Amino acid sequence: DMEEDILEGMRSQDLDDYLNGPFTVVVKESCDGMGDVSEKHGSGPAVPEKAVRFSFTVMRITIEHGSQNVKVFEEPKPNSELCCKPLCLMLADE
Amino acid sequence: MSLQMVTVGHNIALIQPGFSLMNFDGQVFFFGQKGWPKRSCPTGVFHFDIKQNHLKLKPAIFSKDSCYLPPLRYPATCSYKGKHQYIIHGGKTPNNELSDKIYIMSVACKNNKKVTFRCTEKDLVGDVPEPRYGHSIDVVYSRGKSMGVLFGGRSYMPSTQRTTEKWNSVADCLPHVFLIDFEFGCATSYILPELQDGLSFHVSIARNDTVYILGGHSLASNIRPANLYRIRVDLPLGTPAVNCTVLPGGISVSSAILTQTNNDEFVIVGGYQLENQKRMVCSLVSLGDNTIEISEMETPDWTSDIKHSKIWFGSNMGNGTIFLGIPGDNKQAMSEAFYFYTLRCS
Ligand SMILES: [Ca+2]
Repeated sequence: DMEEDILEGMRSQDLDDYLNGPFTVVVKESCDGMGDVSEKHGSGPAVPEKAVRFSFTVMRITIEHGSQNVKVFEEPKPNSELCCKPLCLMLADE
Repeated sequence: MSLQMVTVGHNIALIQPGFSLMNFDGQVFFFGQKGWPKRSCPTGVFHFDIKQNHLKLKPAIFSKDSCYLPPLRYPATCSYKGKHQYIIHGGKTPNNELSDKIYIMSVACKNNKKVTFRCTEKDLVGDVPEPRYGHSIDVVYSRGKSMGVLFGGRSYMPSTQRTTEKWNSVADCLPHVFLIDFEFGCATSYILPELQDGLSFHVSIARNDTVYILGGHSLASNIRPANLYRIRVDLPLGTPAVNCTVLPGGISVSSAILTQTNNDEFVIVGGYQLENQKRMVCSLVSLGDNTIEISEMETPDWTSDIKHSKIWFGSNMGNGTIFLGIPGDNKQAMSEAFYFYTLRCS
């Protein structure tokens, strides 16, 4: 999905588009048990139900050009609403 | 057969489907709580003291040289009543991983309703059985010696055919019979040609030279073999020997609770008949010298809830007293997570 962005990153870093170095990716892991994700379908406020969403975020991508690691990609807004890729989600108390 | 509702203290949530009730001199001890051991009770064990339909789960310390064992959920619990002590084998660690250690529960010190347990970690050699749950172990005697007969229960796939898309699937262990020497913790597996299909959650009654295996669930085909087995053991001067015999009149049940109502006379209460029919009828098993005899008894009156709920569990307290559990109406006026009952049997 971020192929185009990291290609542009290699361009900007004065590298080869056709370079296949061992790109080391650095991923962030985040699990947070949001609560009270229910809604009243009919009459009765009875049941509160919780949820858990385990997710990750590609935080940086770095190729080892020659003998140095150049930052082909870094997330602009790391802890942002819309780069935390969801991975698993469940209806269960944390 | 006298059902009676019970009320629980504040730490009610600790009781979960799969709990154990060990017993020491009429003093019952809860084991296998929900979640890892808290700091209000560092060990997991509890005085399971019931008085006036009210039980007080009270913390209970261990010894100074014991081993703190995790709260298991479907162990194998056999009363090696020979220095009374219990044997725990296998189960489900709160991380949903199975265990293989053996634990030995004795009582190292007691003073005026204050017991100090002693849990020692016995490890096996030879043909160690597979880390599994739902199985059943029983101590059986022969020619002045004793041994432990462990009959298989289900388990996780091995570390080869265990894919992550089905990481939690389970397979019944192969129907072997494991003889376990406690004096040295030595295992020996025997393949009885009369035992064919895997079996878990069964009922195992030991009478001083044999093991009566009865009921249970067989996941390999999702059925409940109504048969039963009599494993006769004998201990020669050298290698032990075992034989089996099928018999008629076997119950068709899984997850049925056992207790020794009278000397050489057991009762058995409801497990599950079909995946929609919880078992209601109670059956008294008259043991004897050589002949078992299952029969039906006075169909204890179940309350409305117990006839409504679809899953239900418990265990024996030891003196013909079966402690039960009921989930409780989910869509209700904040019904509790579990209600509890007790059934005496005299
Ligand atoms: Ca949180």
